[PDB]
Amino acid sequence: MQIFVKTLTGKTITLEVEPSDTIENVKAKIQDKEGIPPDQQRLIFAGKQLEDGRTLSDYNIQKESTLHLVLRLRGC
Amino acid sequence: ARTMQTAR
Amino acid sequence: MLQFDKQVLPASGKISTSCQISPDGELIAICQNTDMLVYEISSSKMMKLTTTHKECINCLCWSPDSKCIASGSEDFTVEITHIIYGRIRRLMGHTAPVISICYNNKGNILCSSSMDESIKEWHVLSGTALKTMSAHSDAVVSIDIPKFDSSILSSGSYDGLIRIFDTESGHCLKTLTYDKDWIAEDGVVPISTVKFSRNGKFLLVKSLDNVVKLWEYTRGTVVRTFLWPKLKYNCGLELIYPQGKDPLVISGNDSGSMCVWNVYSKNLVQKIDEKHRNSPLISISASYDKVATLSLNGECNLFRV
Amino acid sequence: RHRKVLRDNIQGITKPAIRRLARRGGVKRISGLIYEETRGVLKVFLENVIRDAVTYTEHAKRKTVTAMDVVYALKRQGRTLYGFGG
Amino acid sequence: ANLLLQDPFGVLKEYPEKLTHTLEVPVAAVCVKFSPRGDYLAVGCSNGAIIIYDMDSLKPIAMLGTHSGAHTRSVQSVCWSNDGRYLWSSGRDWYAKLWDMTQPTKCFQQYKFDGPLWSCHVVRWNVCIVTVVEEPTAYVLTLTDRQNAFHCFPLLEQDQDISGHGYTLVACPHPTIESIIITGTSKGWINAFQLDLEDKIRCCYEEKIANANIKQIIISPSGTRIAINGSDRTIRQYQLIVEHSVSIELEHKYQDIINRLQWNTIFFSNHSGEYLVASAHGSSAHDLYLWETSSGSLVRVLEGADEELLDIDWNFYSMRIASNGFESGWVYMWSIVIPPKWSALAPDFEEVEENIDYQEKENEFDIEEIAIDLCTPEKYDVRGNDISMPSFVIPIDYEGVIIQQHWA
Amino acid sequence: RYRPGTVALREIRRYQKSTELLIRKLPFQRLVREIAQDFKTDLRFQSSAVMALQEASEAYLVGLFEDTNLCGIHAKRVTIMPKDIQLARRIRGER
Amino acid sequence: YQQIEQNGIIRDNQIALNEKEFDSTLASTTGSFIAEGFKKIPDKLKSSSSRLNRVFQRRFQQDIEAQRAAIGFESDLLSLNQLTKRKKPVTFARSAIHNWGLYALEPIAAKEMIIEYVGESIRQPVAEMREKRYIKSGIGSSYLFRIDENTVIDATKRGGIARFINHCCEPSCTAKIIKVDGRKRIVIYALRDIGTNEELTYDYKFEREPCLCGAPSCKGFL
Amino acid sequence: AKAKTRSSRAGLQFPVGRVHRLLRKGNYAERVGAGAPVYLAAVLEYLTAEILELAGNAARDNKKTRIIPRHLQLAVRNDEELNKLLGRVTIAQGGVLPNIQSVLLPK
Amino acid sequence: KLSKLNEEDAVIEKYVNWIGEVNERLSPHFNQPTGWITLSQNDLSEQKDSLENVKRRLDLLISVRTNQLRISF
Ligand SMILES: C[S@@+](CC[C@H](N)C(=O)[O-])C[C@H]1O[C@@H](n2cnc3c(N)ncnc32)[C@H](O)[C@@H]1O
Ligand SMILES: [Zn+2]
Repeated sequence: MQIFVKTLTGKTITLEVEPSDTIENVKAKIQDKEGIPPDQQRLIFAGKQLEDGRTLSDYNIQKESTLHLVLRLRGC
Repeated sequence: ARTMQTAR
Repeated sequence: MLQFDKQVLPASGKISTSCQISPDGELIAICQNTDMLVYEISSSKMMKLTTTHKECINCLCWSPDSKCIASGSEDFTVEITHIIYGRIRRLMGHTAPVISICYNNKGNILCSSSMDESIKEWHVLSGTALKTMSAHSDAVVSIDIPKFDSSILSSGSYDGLIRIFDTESGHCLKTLTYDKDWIAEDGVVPISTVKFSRNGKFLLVKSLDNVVKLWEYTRGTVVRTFLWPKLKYNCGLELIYPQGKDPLVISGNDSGSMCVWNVYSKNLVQKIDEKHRNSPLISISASYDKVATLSLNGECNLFRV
Repeated sequence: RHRKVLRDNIQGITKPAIRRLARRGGVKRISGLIYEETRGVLKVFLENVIRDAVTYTEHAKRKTVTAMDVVYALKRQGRTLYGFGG
Repeated sequence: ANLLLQDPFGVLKEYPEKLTHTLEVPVAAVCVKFSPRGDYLAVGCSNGAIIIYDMDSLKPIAMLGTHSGAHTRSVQSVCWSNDGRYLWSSGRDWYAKLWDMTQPTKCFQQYKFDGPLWSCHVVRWNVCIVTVVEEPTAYVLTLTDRQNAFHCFPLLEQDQDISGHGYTLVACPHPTIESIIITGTSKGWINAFQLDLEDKIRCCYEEKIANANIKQIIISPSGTRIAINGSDRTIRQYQLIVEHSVSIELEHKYQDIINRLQWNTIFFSNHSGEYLVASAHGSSAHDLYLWETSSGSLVRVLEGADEELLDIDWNFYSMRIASNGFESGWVYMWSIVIPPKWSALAPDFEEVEENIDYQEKENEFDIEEIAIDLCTPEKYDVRGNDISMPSFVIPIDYEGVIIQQHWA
Repeated sequence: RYRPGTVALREIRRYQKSTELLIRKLPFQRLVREIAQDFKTDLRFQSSAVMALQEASEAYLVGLFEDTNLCGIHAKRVTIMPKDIQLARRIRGER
Repeated sequence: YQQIEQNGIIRDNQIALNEKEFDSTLASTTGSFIAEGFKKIPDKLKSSSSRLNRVFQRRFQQDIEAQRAAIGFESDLLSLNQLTKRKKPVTFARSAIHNWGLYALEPIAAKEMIIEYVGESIRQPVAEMREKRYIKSGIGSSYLFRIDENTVIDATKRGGIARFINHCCEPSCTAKIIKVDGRKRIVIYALRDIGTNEELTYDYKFEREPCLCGAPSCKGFL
Repeated sequence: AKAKTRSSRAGLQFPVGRVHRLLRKGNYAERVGAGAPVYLAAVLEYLTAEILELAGNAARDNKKTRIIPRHLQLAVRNDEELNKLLGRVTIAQGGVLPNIQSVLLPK
Repeated sequence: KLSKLNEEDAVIEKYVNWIGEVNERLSPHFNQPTGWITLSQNDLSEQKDSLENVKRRLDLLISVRTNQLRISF
């Protein structure tokens, strides 16, 4: 099923995931689409920061939701 | 008509 | 599930506007014109009190530790008075009348409405003006704070709007419906009374067409509606708290008929009509187990699970 | 020990003093509104010279604004000063 | 804390960057310490006051020290109880006043010491570790069941001399163990004494890091990283491991390379200490620093104030940085500043920042019984905090409010 | 009683012929410490480095008044005014 | 009554002392709010630096560009606009000239860009459905702009705050059409020094066939 | 950021190879600190970034893509504290700031 | 019995004896050794007793407001 991982400054992506996918599985898909490493990613849903080991079903993520991604660029 | 515009 | 316990007050007399039970659940303040009837529920004792106010006091707010009562009326007076030690403070700020106010859950910032489309904020100890909140287009009737944290301020008003504000910096934060503009429909039914819940995650509204709805504002949409089997009263609303699992919403009709809605359904189970059947109802409140009623004639009615 | 933040010593550049200063500049009649304008001018001159006087000391890690550091502050703005050395 | 649930998103950034507030406190102030929740800000003052502000309108709710137990001399430190109800405050009057906000101006109990005091740190609300001047042990002040006897157990094993290791000047209790308290000598050794809360105290760690006069020791709130502030111009963050048997190793060092200056105070972030915030010492140090504790580099600099800053507090519930003025006495405050949104005006508004290419659909030319609960308060907020353990609200002095209209 | 304006010319020649300092010392040395408060706190002033600031501020104001009085004269009058001072500073580059 | 007399001796003289509560213009306030009439009335009784920013957004390309190296793909790291590193403080509130206006919270000087107009990109046909549909439901606020005569920009549902600018035929702002990187953008410059919390104005140029501005030297209609 | 080409390690654009050469074959002092050219290249890049930003801004506000010296005078002289750094200097081919003193306008 | 007042006047009375004697008896405790940091208590307990001697200035109008209360009805 389809999600948005719409990032803080204003633009959206379109991913294909399963609700049984891990967040790190979704964080892998962002990295395949952006090169941004999964350790610098925080995925936010209903204001709640989702953990790498948990699934999409755990957080009541439904079809065509908007997820929030907040990268932390290293350094300097 | 009611559409805002510049220079006309 | 719920029934009548006792009626202790006689009906007629002066204009009865507000009834509020303090959160300790034993001290009730009946608000009439410039006099406060205090009623201790223990041996049904009585107590009379009088303020320094001049006009019809439309508002009432209890202290969270039951040690103060403040009130605002249409003559722009915003008075803060002790329950036993009398008048202690006064604020005097608004450019239009005030209808309702509420204390913080810390008791330090009483919120305060004006009717000229502006909510204003006061720190009680400093007695000055903090933040102005002027985002509305009407006489703003009811501004409520949730019982548990003091994070947010919901503003329902006579223009038919349900607009949530900030209390830290004071910007509007969420809207749940449309205005005179932006639909143009006759679906701009004014809102009479907005009440938060016990935990504060769900809102309750009562529009001027006697239809009560319960909003899940975090998602933006509604999950409950309550109708009776057009209003011209700013009648009171509450949601009773029985020790059973289902806590019932209560509102009053144009007449003195008060039905109680099963909130886990969308229908009723019960109706209270054996009291207030002469006089029309303007306010209600509750406590852990001791709910009062009111109308233009002040008949307070205890009930219990 | 004691703690004072100064207030209004710019009124020490006195109305007769701005007159004597004007005399050496060769003027006959000083309008009364000069005496709050020169004070404005002088307070701007003193800032830019002290801010460079301090920046030199603070680099050299001192707490005394010595006479050569004042001179280097003047020498930098193209006011060179000749009686204090170097 | 429900503002941030819909503020909306875009507030988790783990520092504040704009200074928004300034407590114009005329009587200059050394130490500042927020409440355990974001409510109040205690302001340790120079002339013996301890002003207590309500963080919501930047104006005080009381100034304790009227009835009993005023700190006569300057106050160096203030901590709070775990709930936010009591307040230990160590000053230079040789007293360590434990306050109770319930009876606000009246001290609960005090104790006369051997000299002036450097700090205090509260482990349980009664017990408190207090640093006596130039004593090789810290006298833990355990407020016993009887209010007259505080057994000042020496925080030192019976024969392990630390002459040559130094003199105890700081002690910060471990958060996630709560029985080990790490204490810092004056010649670089760091003793780690595990209280049994009997009085046996195992020396779980005694080691010199560098031959410096230790100024301050802080722990991350997850006890993982520990940073030390030497008298050399260096900050030494370690990696702390304890089950008891405890062990550290040098993760990174922090130094002012250009200005080569001293560090006044240091502080750690909420969760695991991903950020260090330090205040430099010399002239032209006008700004707190930030450090990515893993990469080791200077990530950001919080350019707010105008002159040196002494104490740093970081209440993560408000995400604020209180930072007292070294010179003016004024108390600068940073705050994550949210901007408003006009998408709050209507329930169908939307704020885009690009000229979006809306693609045409067809019909542009064509003409509830779910689970409802009201009983549970929310357990967490967007920062993962321990909300719904109801904080001790201030009792507004309702014995003296009635005169408080008339002449203070 | 002299004619108004002739004590002036008897006072111009007197100051231009001598070289002592025209601002009082102590009301100046206090002004320098007031202004040095902003850029650093509790500075000491090696006490010939205030003489180095009178002699460079007095000799700046006097060179400004020589450039002010040329502007007042140029506007066909003999009385300097603050709309002259602000011109002389604007032409030199200073403001 | 003697009890009421000793309350009366306090309550008669001190009501000429305590009641100094006269601040208003004193309109018709004799009616009570106990019957709770609506009284729809249109009665209005209310009132009627850039360094750090440019270095702030300079830090965002000091961060984002380090790890964009292979990919690449837009994903919101596509400079996260241009024409934003100059935007201004400007807010929205209850306007003196309409419901909602835009206010310069900084003393912006003579010829200085405030804000680009943001919203949807729709063509002239789909504009005309939207221009009638909103009025068919009665929105009654024309949020469309013109970039080149066969496309408009819509600001009803999406957009930036730049819609909130009102009209005044005595202008203070105008909107030139500046292109960045090969599409047009609608950026809104200034004509005069705009004060702090001053209202922002504009000509709309509705060519060719009611001005609530209340300013004298302006055509009453639009 | 990288490990070669010493400007890469500081994450700059201005070279620290060229600057560190030019601080020793310029005879400013005897021994140039190894930190010094980095800090000097950081200040130089910042000014070249700030003056190219206000130049480019005034190039789109005159509808032109590239930057000609007339934009550089408008970037400097309209600024409050870049004009002061460049007070005595003169930019070739670079016009004037448009102003007309008030009494010259009619009335 | 005047049950609405007496809780106030007893702690007015506590200022006279109990707050008094906990503040009085610190000063004769000096008289056994003799009679700065060694016993700097002299000046501060005149600022402490400044708040005590102005306490009787303030504790008047908390008992005089009640005289304004019982005449109010
Ligand atoms: C380009 S939009 C501006 C948005 C408007 N400021 C608002 O609050 O929604 C066009 C709107 O401007 C308002 N308007 C146009 N001319 C006006 C005027 N002269 N005085 C007051 N309002 C005007 C009309 O209400 C119309 O809906
Ligand atoms: Zn007009």
